[PDB]
Amino acid sequence: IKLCKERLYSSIEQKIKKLQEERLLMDVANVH
Amino acid sequence: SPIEMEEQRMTALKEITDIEYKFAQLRQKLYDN
Repeated sequence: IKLCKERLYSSIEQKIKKLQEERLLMDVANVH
Repeated sequence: SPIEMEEQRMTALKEITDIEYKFAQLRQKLYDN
């Protein structure tokens, strides 16, 4: 159960990092 | 007339530019939430 929970959480934190790079590109987009 | 067209096109540019402004802060507040 430890491995399974933290594996799915690794996926959801790659989701949060998806949004990190999202706001990276919108960071340069506000620098525009 | 060139004056009419000039004021028209710059008005439209200011239009879509303030649209860009408010949609950008839309992105900001959605990000926050």
